[PDB]
Amino acid sequence: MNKQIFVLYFNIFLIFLGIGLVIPVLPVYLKDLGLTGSDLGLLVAAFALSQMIISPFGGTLADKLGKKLIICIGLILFSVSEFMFAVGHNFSVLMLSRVIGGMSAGMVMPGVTGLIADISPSHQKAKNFGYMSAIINSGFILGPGIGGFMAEVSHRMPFYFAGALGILAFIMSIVLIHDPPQLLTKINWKVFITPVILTLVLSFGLSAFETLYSLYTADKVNYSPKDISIAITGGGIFGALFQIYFFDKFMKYFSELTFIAWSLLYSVVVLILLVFANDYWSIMLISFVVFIGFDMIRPAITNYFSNIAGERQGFAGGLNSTFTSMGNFIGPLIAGALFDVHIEAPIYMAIGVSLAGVVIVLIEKQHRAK
Amino acid sequence: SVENHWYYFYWYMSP
Repeated sequence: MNKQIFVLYFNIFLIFLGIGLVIPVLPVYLKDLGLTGSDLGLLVAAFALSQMIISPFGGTLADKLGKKLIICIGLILFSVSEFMFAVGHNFSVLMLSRVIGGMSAGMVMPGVTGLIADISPSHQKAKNFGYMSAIINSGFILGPGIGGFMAEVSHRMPFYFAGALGILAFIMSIVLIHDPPQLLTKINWKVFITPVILTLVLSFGLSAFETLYSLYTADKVNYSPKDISIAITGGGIFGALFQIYFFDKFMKYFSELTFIAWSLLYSVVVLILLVFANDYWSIMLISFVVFIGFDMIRPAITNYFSNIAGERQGFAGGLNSTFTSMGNFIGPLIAGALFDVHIEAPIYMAIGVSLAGVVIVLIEKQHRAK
Repeated sequence: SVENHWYYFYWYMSP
Protein backbone atom coordinates (compact mmCIF):
# COMPACT_ATOMS: atom_id res chain seq x y z
CA MET A 1 0.00 0.00 0.00
CA ASN A 2 1.10 3.57 -0.66
CA LYS A 3 2.33 5.24 2.55
CA GLN A 4 0.01 8.19 1.87
CA ILE A 5 -2.97 5.91 2.56
CA PHE A 6 -1.23 4.76 5.74
CA VAL A 7 -0.85 8.34 6.98
CA LEU A 8 -4.43 9.16 5.98
CA TYR A 9 -5.55 6.20 8.15
CA PHE A 10 -3.20 7.30 10.96
CA ASN A 11 -4.95 10.68 11.02
CA ILE A 12 -8.35 8.99 11.58
CA PHE A 13 -6.80 6.78 14.28
CA LEU A 14 -5.30 9.81 16.04
CA ILE A 15 -8.59 11.71 15.95
CA PHE A 16 -10.50 8.76 17.50
CA LEU A 17 -7.73 8.25 20.09
CA GLY A 18 -8.27 11.89 21.05
CA ILE A 19 -12.05 11.32 21.26
CA GLY A 20 -11.44 8.37 23.62
CA LEU A 21 -8.51 9.61 25.71
CA VAL A 22 -10.45 11.29 28.51
CA ILE A 23 -12.29 8.20 29.82
CA PRO A 24 -9.55 6.55 32.01
CA VAL A 25 -9.03 9.73 34.12
CA LEU A 26 -12.69 10.81 33.99
CA PRO A 27 -13.53 10.07 37.68
CA VAL A 28 -10.34 11.35 39.28
CA TYR A 29 -10.44 14.45 37.03
CA LEU A 30 -13.66 15.95 38.42
CA LYS A 31 -14.39 13.95 41.61
CA ASP A 32 -11.28 15.50 43.20
CA LEU A 33 -12.16 19.17 42.56
CA GLY A 34 -15.92 18.90 43.07
CA LEU A 35 -17.91 18.14 39.90
CA THR A 36 -20.68 15.62 39.11
CA GLY A 37 -21.30 13.02 36.39
CA SER A 38 -23.51 15.32 34.29
CA ASP A 39 -20.52 17.43 33.20
CA LEU A 40 -18.40 14.28 32.83
CA GLY A 41 -20.80 13.16 30.12
CA LEU A 42 -21.09 16.72 28.82
CA LEU A 43 -17.37 16.93 28.02
CA VAL A 44 -17.30 14.08 25.49
CA ALA A 45 -20.80 15.07 24.35
CA ALA A 46 -19.42 18.54 23.55
CA PHE A 47 -16.53 16.97 21.62
CA ALA A 48 -18.91 14.96 19.42
CA LEU A 49 -21.38 17.84 19.03
CA SER A 50 -18.53 20.13 17.90
CA GLN A 51 -17.61 17.43 15.36
CA MET A 52 -21.19 17.34 14.08
CA ILE A 53 -21.74 21.14 13.91
CA ILE A 54 -18.42 21.68 12.15
CA SER A 55 -18.21 18.80 9.65
CA PRO A 56 -20.41 20.49 6.96
CA PHE A 57 -18.55 23.81 6.92
CA GLY A 58 -15.18 22.09 7.13
CA GLY A 59 -16.09 19.75 4.27
CA THR A 60 -17.34 22.59 2.07
CA LEU A 61 -14.33 24.82 2.84
CA ALA A 62 -11.95 21.93 2.12
CA ASP A 63 -13.69 21.29 -1.20
CA LYS A 64 -13.42 24.97 -2.16
CA LEU A 65 -9.83 25.52 -0.99
CA GLY A 66 -8.01 22.18 -0.80
CA LYS A 67 -7.68 18.94 1.14
CA LYS A 68 -4.01 18.82 2.17
CA LEU A 69 -4.10 22.37 3.55
CA ILE A 70 -7.35 21.70 5.46
CA ILE A 71 -5.94 18.43 6.84
CA CYS A 72 -2.75 20.14 8.01
CA ILE A 73 -4.63 23.04 9.61
CA GLY A 74 -6.95 20.53 11.28
CA LEU A 75 -4.01 18.59 12.72
CA ILE A 76 -2.47 21.81 14.03
CA LEU A 77 -5.74 22.82 15.69
CA PHE A 78 -6.13 19.34 17.19
CA SER A 79 -2.64 19.49 18.69
CA VAL A 80 -3.31 22.95 20.12
CA SER A 81 -6.69 21.79 21.49
CA GLU A 82 -5.16 18.72 23.16
CA PHE A 83 -2.32 20.72 24.69
CA MET A 84 -4.85 23.23 26.03
CA PHE A 85 -6.67 20.41 27.85
CA ALA A 86 -3.54 19.38 29.79
CA VAL A 87 -3.03 22.89 31.26
CA GLY A 88 -6.55 23.84 32.35
CA HIS A 89 -7.76 23.85 35.94
CA ASN A 90 -11.49 24.73 35.85
CA PHE A 91 -14.46 23.43 33.87
CA SER A 92 -14.79 26.22 31.26
CA VAL A 93 -11.28 25.80 29.85
CA LEU A 94 -11.81 22.05 29.55
CA MET A 95 -15.13 22.63 27.78
CA LEU A 96 -13.47 25.04 25.34
CA SER A 97 -10.65 22.56 24.71
CA ARG A 98 -13.12 19.77 23.97
CA VAL A 99 -15.10 22.02 21.62
CA ILE A 100 -11.87 23.05 19.82
CA GLY A 101 -10.87 19.38 19.51
CA GLY A 102 -14.32 18.58 18.09
CA MET A 103 -13.80 21.40 15.57
CA SER A 104 -10.43 20.02 14.50
CA ALA A 105 -11.80 16.49 14.17
CA GLY A 106 -14.84 17.58 12.18
CA MET A 107 -12.79 19.60 9.73
CA VAL A 108 -10.01 16.95 9.54
CA MET A 109 -12.28 14.01 8.65
CA PRO A 110 -13.84 15.41 5.43
CA GLY A 111 -10.40 16.09 3.99
CA VAL A 112 -9.16 12.60 4.82
CA THR A 113 -12.22 10.91 3.34
CA GLY A 114 -12.05 13.09 0.23
CA LEU A 115 -8.39 12.26 -0.34
CA ILE A 116 -8.97 8.54 0.22
CA ALA A 117 -11.89 8.56 -2.23
CA ASP A 118 -9.76 10.52 -4.72
CA ILE A 119 -6.91 7.99 -4.47
CA SER A 120 -8.97 4.79 -4.54
CA PRO A 121 -10.57 3.66 -7.83
CA SER A 122 -14.01 2.05 -8.13
CA HIS A 123 -12.53 -1.39 -7.25
CA GLN A 124 -11.23 -0.09 -3.89
CA LYS A 125 -14.18 1.98 -2.61
CA ALA A 126 -15.25 -0.94 -0.42
CA LYS A 127 -12.03 -2.42 0.97
CA ASN A 128 -10.75 1.04 1.94
CA PHE A 129 -14.10 1.85 3.56
CA GLY A 130 -13.86 -1.35 5.58
CA TYR A 131 -10.33 -0.36 6.58
CA MET A 132 -11.65 3.05 7.64
CA SER A 133 -14.37 1.40 9.76
CA ALA A 134 -11.81 -0.95 11.34
CA ILE A 135 -9.37 1.87 12.13
CA ILE A 136 -12.15 4.01 13.61
CA ASN A 137 -13.29 1.19 15.89
CA SER A 138 -9.72 0.30 16.89
CA GLY A 139 -8.87 3.90 17.72
CA PHE A 140 -12.05 4.43 19.72
CA ILE A 141 -11.46 1.24 21.70
CA LEU A 142 -7.73 1.81 22.27
CA GLY A 143 -8.06 5.46 23.28
CA PRO A 144 -8.71 4.65 26.94
CA GLY A 145 -6.44 1.62 26.67
CA ILE A 146 -3.35 3.77 26.24
CA GLY A 147 -4.70 6.80 28.11
CA GLY A 148 -4.92 4.73 31.30
CA PHE A 149 -1.35 3.47 31.05
CA MET A 150 0.96 6.49 31.26
CA ALA A 151 -1.58 8.28 33.48
CA GLU A 152 -0.10 6.32 36.39
CA VAL A 153 3.12 8.38 36.35
CA SER A 154 3.01 12.16 35.72
CA HIS A 155 -0.83 12.13 35.69
CA ARG A 156 -1.18 15.16 33.44
CA MET A 157 0.61 14.06 30.32
CA PRO A 158 -1.68 11.74 28.30
CA PHE A 159 -2.71 14.91 26.49
CA TYR A 160 0.90 16.08 26.39
CA PHE A 161 1.68 12.79 24.67
CA ALA A 162 -1.37 13.22 22.44
CA GLY A 163 -0.26 16.75 21.50
CA ALA A 164 3.23 15.48 20.62
CA LEU A 165 1.70 12.63 18.58
CA GLY A 166 -0.50 15.20 16.82
CA ILE A 167 2.38 17.45 15.79
CA LEU A 168 4.24 14.35 14.55
CA ALA A 169 1.19 13.44 12.47
CA PHE A 170 1.03 17.04 11.21
CA ILE A 171 4.68 17.15 10.03
CA MET A 172 4.54 13.64 8.53
CA SER A 173 1.31 14.45 6.66
CA ILE A 174 2.57 17.72 5.18
CA VAL A 175 5.97 16.32 4.18
CA LEU A 176 4.95 12.97 2.70
CA ILE A 177 1.52 13.53 1.12
CA HIS A 178 2.27 14.43 -2.51
CA ASP A 179 -0.98 16.24 -3.32
CA PRO A 180 -0.18 19.71 -4.69
CA PRO A 181 -27.27 18.81 -5.45
CA GLN A 182 -30.70 17.26 -6.24
CA LEU A 183 -29.28 13.75 -5.76
CA LEU A 184 -31.23 13.39 -2.48
CA THR A 185 -34.61 14.01 -4.14
CA LYS A 186 -34.55 10.74 -6.14
CA ILE A 187 -33.65 8.84 -2.91
CA ASN A 188 -36.59 7.03 -1.28
CA TRP A 189 -34.73 6.68 2.07
CA LYS A 190 -37.16 3.89 2.98
CA VAL A 191 -34.51 1.15 3.17
CA PHE A 192 -31.73 3.25 4.70
CA ILE A 193 -33.77 3.62 7.91
CA THR A 194 -32.90 0.40 9.69
CA PRO A 195 -29.08 0.43 9.02
CA VAL A 196 -29.09 4.04 10.28
CA ILE A 197 -30.93 3.08 13.46
CA LEU A 198 -28.60 0.09 13.86
CA THR A 199 -25.44 2.21 13.67
CA LEU A 200 -27.05 4.78 15.97
CA VAL A 201 -27.80 1.99 18.49
CA LEU A 202 -24.29 0.52 18.21
CA SER A 203 -22.58 3.89 18.69
CA PHE A 204 -24.87 4.72 21.62
CA GLY A 205 -24.18 1.40 23.31
CA LEU A 206 -20.42 1.48 22.81
CA SER A 207 -19.93 5.10 23.87
CA ALA A 208 -22.31 4.83 26.84
CA PHE A 209 -20.64 1.63 28.04
CA GLU A 210 -17.19 3.19 27.76
CA THR A 211 -18.37 6.27 29.67
CA LEU A 212 -20.12 4.33 32.44
CA TYR A 213 -17.54 1.56 32.90
CA SER A 214 -14.77 3.73 34.33
CA LEU A 215 -17.07 5.58 36.75
CA TYR A 216 -18.86 2.43 37.91
CA THR A 217 -15.70 0.40 38.42
CA ALA A 218 -13.88 3.23 40.20
CA ASP A 219 -16.88 3.78 42.48
CA LYS A 220 -17.50 0.13 43.40
CA VAL A 221 -14.19 -1.74 43.08
CA ASN A 222 -12.02 1.44 43.33
CA TYR A 223 -10.16 0.81 40.09
CA SER A 224 -6.91 2.65 39.60
CA PRO A 225 -6.49 3.94 36.02
CA LYS A 226 -4.10 1.03 35.40
CA ASP A 227 -6.94 -1.44 36.00
CA ILE A 228 -9.30 0.38 33.62
CA SER A 229 -6.44 0.59 31.09
CA ILE A 230 -5.76 -3.17 31.22
CA ALA A 231 -9.45 -4.09 31.16
CA ILE A 232 -10.16 -1.97 28.07
CA THR A 233 -7.00 -3.10 26.26
CA GLY A 234 -7.71 -6.77 26.92
CA GLY A 235 -11.37 -6.37 25.94
CA GLY A 236 -10.46 -4.65 22.67
CA ILE A 237 -7.71 -7.11 21.77
CA PHE A 238 -9.95 -10.12 22.43
CA GLY A 239 -12.80 -8.63 20.41
CA ALA A 240 -10.61 -7.68 17.46
CA LEU A 241 -8.92 -11.09 17.43
CA PHE A 242 -12.24 -12.98 17.65
CA GLN A 243 -13.59 -10.72 14.84
CA ILE A 244 -10.62 -11.17 12.49
CA TYR A 245 -10.20 -14.91 13.06
CA PHE A 246 -13.84 -16.08 13.15
CA PHE A 247 -16.11 -13.65 11.24
CA ASP A 248 -15.92 -15.52 7.93
CA LYS A 249 -16.68 -18.66 9.91
CA PHE A 250 -19.95 -17.27 11.26
CA MET A 251 -21.17 -15.76 7.96
CA LYS A 252 -21.49 -19.22 6.39
CA TYR A 253 -24.12 -20.37 8.93
CA PHE A 254 -26.44 -17.37 9.47
CA SER A 255 -27.84 -14.22 7.88
CA GLU A 256 -26.70 -10.69 8.65
CA LEU A 257 -29.85 -9.78 10.59
CA THR A 258 -29.83 -12.96 12.67
CA PHE A 259 -26.11 -12.54 13.35
CA ILE A 260 -26.71 -8.98 14.56
CA ALA A 261 -29.64 -10.07 16.74
CA TRP A 262 -27.70 -12.89 18.42
CA SER A 263 -24.67 -10.63 18.94
CA LEU A 264 -27.00 -8.09 20.56
CA LEU A 265 -28.48 -10.77 22.82
CA TYR A 266 -24.94 -11.80 23.77
CA SER A 267 -24.11 -8.15 24.59
CA VAL A 268 -27.30 -7.66 26.70
CA VAL A 269 -26.66 -10.85 28.69
CA VAL A 270 -22.98 -10.02 29.32
CA LEU A 271 -24.04 -6.59 30.58
CA ILE A 272 -26.29 -8.03 33.28
CA LEU A 273 -23.57 -10.56 34.11
CA LEU A 274 -21.33 -7.51 34.62
CA VAL A 275 -24.00 -5.95 36.84
CA PHE A 276 -24.14 -8.97 39.15
CA ALA A 277 -20.34 -9.24 39.39
CA ASN A 278 -18.74 -7.52 42.39
CA ASP A 279 -15.11 -8.74 42.36
CA TYR A 280 -11.94 -7.30 40.85
CA TRP A 281 -10.98 -10.37 38.81
CA SER A 282 -14.59 -11.20 37.82
CA ILE A 283 -15.23 -7.70 36.46
CA MET A 284 -11.81 -7.88 34.79
CA LEU A 285 -12.82 -11.02 32.88
CA ILE A 286 -16.24 -9.67 31.87
CA SER A 287 -14.59 -6.84 29.89
CA PHE A 288 -13.14 -9.26 27.30
CA VAL A 289 -16.58 -10.87 26.86
CA VAL A 290 -18.47 -7.56 26.52
CA PHE A 291 -16.03 -6.21 23.91
CA ILE A 292 -16.15 -9.50 21.97
CA GLY A 293 -19.89 -8.93 21.88
CA PHE A 294 -19.67 -5.33 20.68
CA ASP A 295 -17.00 -5.92 18.01
CA MET A 296 -19.22 -8.17 15.87
CA ILE A 297 -22.01 -5.73 15.00
CA ARG A 298 -20.09 -2.96 13.23
CA PRO A 299 -18.73 -4.99 10.26
CA ALA A 300 -22.20 -6.46 9.72
CA ILE A 301 -23.66 -2.95 9.51
CA THR A 302 -20.90 -1.86 7.12
CA ASN A 303 -21.58 -4.86 4.87
CA TYR A 304 -25.32 -4.12 5.03
CA PHE A 305 -24.66 -0.50 3.98
CA SER A 306 -22.32 -1.61 1.17
CA ASN A 307 -24.79 -4.19 -0.16
CA ILE A 308 -27.76 -1.80 -0.06
CA ALA A 309 -26.04 1.32 -1.42
CA GLY A 310 -24.97 -0.39 -4.64
CA GLU A 311 -23.07 2.13 -6.80
CA ARG A 312 -23.17 5.20 -4.51
CA GLN A 313 -20.93 4.03 -1.69
CA GLY A 314 -20.16 7.63 -0.72
CA PHE A 315 -23.73 8.22 0.46
CA ALA A 316 -23.63 5.18 2.76
CA GLY A 317 -20.15 6.05 4.01
CA GLY A 318 -21.34 9.55 4.85
CA LEU A 319 -24.51 8.45 6.61
CA ASN A 320 -22.51 5.92 8.63
CA SER A 321 -20.10 8.57 9.90
CA THR A 322 -22.85 11.13 10.55
CA PHE A 323 -24.92 8.78 12.68
CA THR A 324 -21.83 7.37 14.39
CA SER A 325 -21.21 10.95 15.51
CA MET A 326 -24.88 11.16 16.52
CA GLY A 327 -24.50 8.14 18.78
CA ASN A 328 -21.15 9.28 20.17
CA PHE A 329 -22.78 12.59 21.11
CA ILE A 330 -26.07 11.31 22.53
CA GLY A 331 -24.65 8.39 24.53
CA PRO A 332 -22.33 9.89 27.15
CA LEU A 333 -24.52 12.96 27.70
CA ILE A 334 -27.38 10.71 28.81
CA ALA A 335 -24.99 8.37 30.64
CA GLY A 336 -23.65 11.13 32.88
CA ALA A 337 -27.12 12.16 34.03
CA LEU A 338 -28.10 8.53 34.58
CA PHE A 339 -24.99 7.94 36.68
CA ASP A 340 -25.99 11.06 38.60
CA VAL A 341 -29.53 9.91 39.45
CA HIS A 342 -28.44 6.37 40.42
CA ILE A 343 -25.41 4.08 40.19
CA GLU A 344 -26.77 1.23 38.04
CA ALA A 345 -28.92 3.38 35.74
CA PRO A 346 -26.45 3.66 32.79
CA ILE A 347 -26.30 -0.12 32.44
CA TYR A 348 -30.09 -0.22 32.53
CA MET A 349 -30.20 2.25 29.64
CA ALA A 350 -27.58 0.19 27.79
CA ILE A 351 -29.82 -2.87 28.28
CA GLY A 352 -32.74 -0.81 26.96
CA VAL A 353 -30.94 0.46 23.82
CA SER A 354 -29.67 -3.07 23.05
CA LEU A 355 -33.15 -4.56 23.37
CA ALA A 356 -34.50 -1.68 21.24
CA GLY A 357 -32.00 -2.70 18.54
CA VAL A 358 -33.07 -6.33 18.88
CA VAL A 359 -36.71 -5.33 18.38
CA ILE A 360 -36.03 -3.18 15.31
CA VAL A 361 -33.92 -6.01 13.82
CA LEU A 362 -36.82 -8.42 14.47
CA ILE A 363 -39.47 -6.17 12.92
CA GLU A 364 -37.32 -5.29 9.88
CA LYS A 365 -36.61 -8.99 9.24
CA GLN A 366 -40.27 -9.93 9.77
CA HIS A 367 -41.51 -7.40 7.20
CA ARG A 368 -38.83 -8.26 4.65
CA ALA A 369 -39.84 -11.92 5.01
CA LYS A 370 -43.53 -11.06 4.63
CA SER B 1 -13.11 15.53 -15.16
CA VAL B 2 -12.18 12.95 -12.50
CA GLU B 3 -12.58 15.05 -9.34
CA ASN B 4 -14.71 14.78 -6.22
CA HIS B 5 -17.17 17.37 -4.96
CA TRP B 6 -18.42 17.75 -1.36
CA TYR B 7 -22.18 17.74 -0.69
CA TYR B 8 -23.35 17.89 2.95
CA PHE B 9 -21.66 15.12 4.97
CA TYR B 10 -20.39 13.11 1.98
CA TRP B 11 -18.26 13.27 -1.15
CA TYR B 12 -19.75 12.43 -4.54
CA MET B 13 -17.93 11.58 -7.79
CA SER B 14 -18.38 13.90 -10.82
CA PRO B 15 -19.91 12.20 -13.93
